[PDB]
Amino acid sequence: MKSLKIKKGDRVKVIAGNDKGAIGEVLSVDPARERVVVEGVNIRKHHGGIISSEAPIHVSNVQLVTKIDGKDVVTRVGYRRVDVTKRRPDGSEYAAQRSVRYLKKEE
Amino acid sequence: ELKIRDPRDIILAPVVSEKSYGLLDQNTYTFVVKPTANKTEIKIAIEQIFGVKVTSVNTMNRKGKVRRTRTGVGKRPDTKRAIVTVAEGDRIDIF
Amino acid sequence: KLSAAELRQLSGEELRNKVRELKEELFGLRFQSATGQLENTARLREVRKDIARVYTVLQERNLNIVDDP
Amino acid sequence: AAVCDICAKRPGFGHNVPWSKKKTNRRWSPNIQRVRVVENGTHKRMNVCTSCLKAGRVSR
RNA sequence: GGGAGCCCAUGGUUGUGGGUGAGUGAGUGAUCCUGUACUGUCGAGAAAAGCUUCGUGAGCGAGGUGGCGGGUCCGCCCGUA
RNA sequence: GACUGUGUGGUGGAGUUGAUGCGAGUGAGAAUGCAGGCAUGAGUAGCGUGUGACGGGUGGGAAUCCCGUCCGCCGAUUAUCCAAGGGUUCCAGGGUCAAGUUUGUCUGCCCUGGGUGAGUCGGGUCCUAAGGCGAGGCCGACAGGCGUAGUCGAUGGGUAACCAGUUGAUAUUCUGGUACCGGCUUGUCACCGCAAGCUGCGGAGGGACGCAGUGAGGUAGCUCAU
RNA sequence: GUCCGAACCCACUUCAGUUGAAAAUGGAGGGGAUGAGUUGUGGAUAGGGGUGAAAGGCCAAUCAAACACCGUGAUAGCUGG
RNA sequence: AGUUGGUGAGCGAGCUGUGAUCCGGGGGUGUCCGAAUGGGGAAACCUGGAAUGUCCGGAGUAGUGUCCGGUGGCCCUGCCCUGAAUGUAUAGGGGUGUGGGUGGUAACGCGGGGAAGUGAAACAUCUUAGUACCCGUAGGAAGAGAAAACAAGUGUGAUUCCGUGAGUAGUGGCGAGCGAAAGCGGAGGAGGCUAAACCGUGUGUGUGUCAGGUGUUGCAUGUGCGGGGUUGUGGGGGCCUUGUGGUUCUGCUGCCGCAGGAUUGGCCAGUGAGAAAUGUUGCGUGAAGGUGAAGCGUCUGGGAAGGCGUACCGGAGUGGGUGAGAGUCCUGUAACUGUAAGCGUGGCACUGGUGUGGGGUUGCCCCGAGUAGCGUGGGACUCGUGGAAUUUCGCGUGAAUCUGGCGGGACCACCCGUCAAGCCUAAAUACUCCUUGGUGACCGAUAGUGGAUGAGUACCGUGAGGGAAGGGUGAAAA
Ligand SMILES: [Mg+2]
Ligand SMILES: [Mg+2]
Ligand SMILES: [Mg+2]
Ligand SMILES: [Mg+2]
Ligand SMILES: [Mg+2]
Ligand SMILES: [Mg+2]
Ligand SMILES: [Mg+2]
Ligand SMILES: [Mg+2]
Ligand SMILES: [Mg+2]
Ligand SMILES: [Mg+2]
Ligand SMILES: [Mg+2]
Ligand SMILES: [Mg+2]
Ligand SMILES: [Mg+2]
Ligand SMILES: [Mg+2]
Ligand SMILES: [Mg+2]
Ligand SMILES: [Mg+2]
Ligand SMILES: [Mg+2]
Ligand SMILES: [Mg+2]
Ligand SMILES: [Mg+2]
Ligand SMILES: [Mg+2]
Ligand SMILES: [Mg+2]
Ligand SMILES: [Mg+2]
Ligand SMILES: [Mg+2]
Ligand SMILES: [Mg+2]
Ligand SMILES: [Mg+2]
Ligand SMILES: [Mg+2]
Ligand SMILES: [Mg+2]
Ligand SMILES: [Mg+2]
Ligand SMILES: [Mg+2]
Ligand SMILES: [Mg+2]
Ligand SMILES: [Mg+2]
Ligand SMILES: [Mg+2]
Ligand SMILES: [Mg+2]
Ligand SMILES: [Mg+2]
Ligand SMILES: [Mg+2]
Ligand SMILES: [Mg+2]
Ligand SMILES: [Mg+2]
Ligand SMILES: [Mg+2]
Ligand SMILES: [Mg+2]
Ligand SMILES: [Mg+2]
Ligand SMILES: [Mg+2]
Ligand SMILES: [Mg+2]
Ligand SMILES: [Mg+2]
Ligand SMILES: [Mg+2]
Ligand SMILES: [Mg+2]
Ligand SMILES: [Mg+2]
Ligand SMILES: [Mg+2]
Ligand SMILES: [Mg+2]
Ligand SMILES: [Mg+2]
Ligand SMILES: [Mg+2]
Ligand SMILES: [Mg+2]
Ligand SMILES: [Mg+2]
Ligand SMILES: [Mg+2]
Ligand SMILES: [Mg+2]
Ligand SMILES: [Mg+2]
Ligand SMILES: [Mg+2]
Ligand SMILES: [Mg+2]
Ligand SMILES: [Mg+2]
Ligand SMILES: [Mg+2]
Ligand SMILES: [Mg+2]
Ligand SMILES: [Mg+2]
Ligand SMILES: [Mg+2]
Ligand SMILES: [Mg+2]
Ligand SMILES: [Mg+2]
Ligand SMILES: [Mg+2]
Ligand SMILES: [Mg+2]
Ligand SMILES: [Mg+2]
Ligand SMILES: [Mg+2]
Ligand SMILES: [Mg+2]
Ligand SMILES: [Mg+2]
Ligand SMILES: [Mg+2]
Ligand SMILES: [Mg+2]
Ligand SMILES: [Mg+2]
Ligand SMILES: [Mg+2]
Ligand SMILES: [Mg+2]
Ligand SMILES: [Mg+2]
Ligand SMILES: [Mg+2]
Ligand SMILES: [Mg+2]
Ligand SMILES: [Zn+2]
Repeated sequence: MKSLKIKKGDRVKVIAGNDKGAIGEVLSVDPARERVVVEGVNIRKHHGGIISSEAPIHVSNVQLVTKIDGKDVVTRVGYRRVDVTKRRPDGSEYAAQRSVRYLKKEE
Repeated sequence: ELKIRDPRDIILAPVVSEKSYGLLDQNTYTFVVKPTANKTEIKIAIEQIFGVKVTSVNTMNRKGKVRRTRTGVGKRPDTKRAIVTVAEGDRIDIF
Repeated sequence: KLSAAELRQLSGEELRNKVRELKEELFGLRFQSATGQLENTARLREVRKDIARVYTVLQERNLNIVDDP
Repeated sequence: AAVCDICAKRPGFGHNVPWSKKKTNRRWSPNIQRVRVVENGTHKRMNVCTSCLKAGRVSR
């Protein structure tokens, strides 16, 4: 298994559910069952006292958003291969190939 | 040969309970030991660990409790515990 | 710290001393756990992992997987 | 015995076939004879079939 | 060592420190002990080791052991409610 | 006719209608049919030998729990301790859905924690019996059968400890007092020397043995007591 | 392989039970009770075989051939559906 | 870029990018039981090394109790010593540790043992059926296999398997039943070794052998190793006319010839069954991965994938997810790419390792023996003892050997075919405990596995063995 296209700290826009159009930061990701937590969207109670905080929603219900010309536009992602160097646990060097994400609709 | 054997591999944990604390009045300490260790080995290990003369070592085997739960009967591990009697004033600090 | 592949930069006798010190630390941790101390519970597993690492290095040296210093 | 120590001749299995042809299981054993042998320099008994004994495959 | 009621008191269904006093005589009497004794008896009532002693079909072993009273430490595993 | 509406509601929450073909695990009331659920008998029979009464307590709740006092019962056993077997049921605290032939605050039930201490007790480390297995071996088409040397196998032989005290739960085990046995080691005295000793190996002695009966000398126990 | 009679072993009569307290018992009596006695532990004999002071008795609560699995969805001119 | 498995959350950590968890590959550790293997044993337990310095090495103690590691099960087999009664000698004994074995396994294979119920409307031959079961024993397949074959007048040319022939010819208490082969059509397609003559090489022993030669020159038996040889209108050996790969230039036979010889050609041939088996270089990849296209706006709704409007991608519209029915939200899919690694694997080059015959000729020599046959008692063949070939087991008897043997359904003759009694052989065929991907006018919780959950569990039985039942809140525990 690999990771998801959405990672913690990303700024995403909600495209489905009770909070369509809401824009927030990805507070946490749960890769195993593909659910993410975005700030100030799914406010419900936990447990413990009340705890009015955010509940996870499906990762397919959010989308990475970019600011092209002053308007927020939801976009998909691609990956490009760039040459990197990785360190083996002992500390040696070797040149390897790593993927870097880019947002579409902005090249 | 690999796998150096330390006397602290035999002595696992001390038994803390009302009976153990009452036995502390007699310079007596109850330890949970490795279930394959004899009295002589436990005695030597305690001496080496604590720098303490040991007069007697008494051991018992205690059966683990069996409790019926969801998923049937569960059985807690068997334990052997050594009851070590210390010389008059030597004292062992278990914290 | 949790020990790593720099144990391969040590010698056999001091690696064995490391084994003994790790065993004694684990002994103390187990006693603390029995007596109700030891809030730091993760060290109780990490010390055993470190012992495993030191035995790994010793056995690779003994089996000539890695040349002995 | 019914097995030859030379050539491993062993019993066969067939039928008693009466006049009424009510077939019954029966055995044909080889003619095994126990004779003294001197092999290389070893004196010992061996169960030897008469066929091997006639052929001379056994040293006495 | 064990063994009753007297103590400022205790603590009031409680235990502490002192307060323990006596120890014997006779009768009776075993399925126990002497005892695998003794007597009777035919149906004629395990084995092996420990043990004592005897050598040597084996090795060890040095001129070192083996004995008798005295001192120190060691004495395992399983069961134990 | 099997059945049905392209009528109209209710419940419900994700599928499915008509035409025309195609394929069937395609139709149930019976098999003393199978599985589950539920009636009938019926609030009926039974509640497994028996002696309980009362005062007080606890509690939401008491004939059925606790304490006390009367009374009754067992006592060659309704007592006490083992073996076999069981396996945590033992103790303390919390609990009253279920289980307990009723109730239940109670429990051999549930939950949590705790509890079993041995050189001498009972087994192993020692010994063999019956019997089992069995190096080689002999026998048997194969599979296998038997058995030597051996090696196991108690229900037997051998084998060194007692009294007192203590815990909510352990006690020839812990503690106190006083012993014993085997090792190791040490002090001292005496003694050896083809010819010390030790260990193996066997010889012999011993272990070592029935049933029945009487008597004698004792002690345990019991009874009585100026 | 005496007599009377507890334990112990048995199971003659009777009553009760007979959806039992109990898939063979209970109450009252009854036979043996030093013997061909009874009992504990371990062991041996295995299905056309074992064992039987012999009843075709017993061999894990139904034995004129145990139980389990397999041949197997045996077969049934019969009964049911 | 999260992560410390699940049933089933928060602590205390590690990763805080020093890149973890995770994924592939390879190692390390691996208690005790189990073939279980030091010895014992009621599987998962117990107990050890006669006395000496202790079984050996280490740790610990004043020392013994102790600790850690190593070692030794049994059987077969190799090598060395010894050799009983006893003489040869063997058994045996003592070393050494050379190799192999033990046990497990779902189906398929081969060899052997071998029912009954059943059917025949009873039943015994027969059937069931060589089935069930059992014993031995493999391999990735096995078995078979290179004509002692078929054919019938020409011919075919190892074996296995499939379709036909054919439910035929037959067989059968001629009952119930059973049941071929040739031929033809296909799948797949190899043929190779050996024994024997004859020639080189030692021990139960010479006295006859131009350079040479001695009572022997090298003379006589029969071994173990080399060549040689392998077939059927016969072959081979022998006897000869020739031919070996160009030679440095060694002994022998005759100063002819034969053989060893050596970098070098070499037609070739190779890791195969093929009398054999040892390094470097050329391919796409499986295990992991990498890239992977293209949609918004409104409406109703708890929620849009639905409605309405309107665009896009498509080598991608197979699916499955996402709060309801998604080609463009997610996972992917198409297409392409990477594979470092593998014991990697397959194939190529090289390396390296191994190596010719044709013609004539009978005079001789060889051509697989307790075998083939024959008798008898059984079994398999369509064939159930018969007119009984062919094939097979037990017991007797017992041949020829090329002008010979065997087969062509008794047998004989001729004719045709073939050459047994030695061995090895790929492919087409059988199977799935397993691995990966995929599929279903298959099931959908009384169904489908006994088992969607603690299922071979609970539970029942002394035991072998038998053997269940229990799925669904919601979009989110809110
Ligand atoms: Mg890495
Ligand atoms: Mg990625
Ligand atoms: Mg004990
Ligand atoms: Mg557990
Ligand atoms: Mg038959
Ligand atoms: Mg003859
Ligand atoms: Mg008297
Ligand atoms: Mg006890
Ligand atoms: Mg007790
Ligand atoms: Mg239709
Ligand atoms: Mg139906
Ligand atoms: Mg119905
Ligand atoms: Mg019913
Ligand atoms: Mg009713
Ligand atoms: Mg009434
Ligand atoms: Mg009525
Ligand atoms: Mg009534
Ligand atoms: Mg009534
Ligand atoms: Mg009553
Ligand atoms: Mg009552
Ligand atoms: Mg009372
Ligand atoms: Mg009374
Ligand atoms: Mg009395
Ligand atoms: Mg117990
Ligand atoms: Mg409990
Ligand atoms: Mg219980
Ligand atoms: Mg209790
Ligand atoms: Mg009740
Ligand atoms: Mg209670
Ligand atoms: Mg209680
Ligand atoms: Mg012994
Ligand atoms: Mg015996
Ligand atoms: Mg044997
Ligand atoms: Mg012995
Ligand atoms: Mg024994
Ligand atoms: Mg008690
Ligand atoms: Mg006592
Ligand atoms: Mg004491
Ligand atoms: Mg004797
Ligand atoms: Mg005697
Ligand atoms: Mg009498
Ligand atoms: Mg009794
Ligand atoms: Mg009667
Ligand atoms: Mg009656
Ligand atoms: Mg009488
Ligand atoms: Mg038995
Ligand atoms: Mg009769
Ligand atoms: Mg019975
Ligand atoms: Mg019968
Ligand atoms: Mg059948
Ligand atoms: Mg039927
Ligand atoms: Mg009828
Ligand atoms: Mg790691
Ligand atoms: Mg073992
Ligand atoms: Mg064993
Ligand atoms: Mg071993
Ligand atoms: Mg020794
Ligand atoms: Mg094998
Ligand atoms: Mg029959
Ligand atoms: Mg019939
Ligand atoms: Mg019939
Ligand atoms: Mg083959
Ligand atoms: Mg050919
Ligand atoms: Mg063909
Ligand atoms: Mg040859
Ligand atoms: Mg995409
Ligand atoms: Mg839409
Ligand atoms: Mg031939
Ligand atoms: Mg013939
Ligand atoms: Mg015949
Ligand atoms: Mg036939
Ligand atoms: Mg014939
Ligand atoms: Mg003819
Ligand atoms: Mg073959
Ligand atoms: Mg089911
Ligand atoms: Mg349903
Ligand atoms: Mg159901
Ligand atoms: Mg059971
Ligand atoms: Zn023979």
